[PDB]
Amino acid sequence: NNLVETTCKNTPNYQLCLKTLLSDKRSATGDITTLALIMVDAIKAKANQAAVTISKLRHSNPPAAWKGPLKNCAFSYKVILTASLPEAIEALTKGDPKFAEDGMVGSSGDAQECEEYFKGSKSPFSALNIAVHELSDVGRAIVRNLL
Repeated sequence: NNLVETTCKNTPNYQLCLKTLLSDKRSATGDITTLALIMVDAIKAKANQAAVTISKLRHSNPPAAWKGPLKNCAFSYKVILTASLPEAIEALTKGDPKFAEDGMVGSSGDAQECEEYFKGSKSPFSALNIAVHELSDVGRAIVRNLL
């Protein structure tokens, strides 16, 4: 809790970081690596939600103009889920945290990339892309403590 408060103060979104870390039993005892791992899991949950939302849209007779955006968003979230976040978990757990930082930079940029495909028009899961981006930037800040 005092570790959590200190850690969260040194992120771009204090209350988001607080709610996320304190949602997980592991924070009430976990060290800073543990806090990073909790944040990775939060990003993971939102990325899985986005991946499924994209599949639903793509199978629901979407507007023709969303064909490219949605295909590239699906690719974006597949990178996050199969590469960026598994890389961060492994690196935090048993390796070099620099690679977890890379993973968070990746997921932050990939969620932003997906959102920006809908520029000029309605973005159908905007809040979700924003959530993944903001949580990634919080995680990046947390992991920076280990570097």
